[PDB]
Amino acid sequence: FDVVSCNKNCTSGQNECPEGCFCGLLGQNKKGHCYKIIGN
Repeated sequence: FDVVSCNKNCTSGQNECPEGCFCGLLGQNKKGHCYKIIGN
């Protein structure tokens, strides 16, 4: 497991990322940044 950013800003109630990426948003308080999981 390595984690990298996917260079996209996400918002609470929307969670916009490009497909294959997801956002580790902090309990859906306000906003976060999208990540990609790569590994085994």
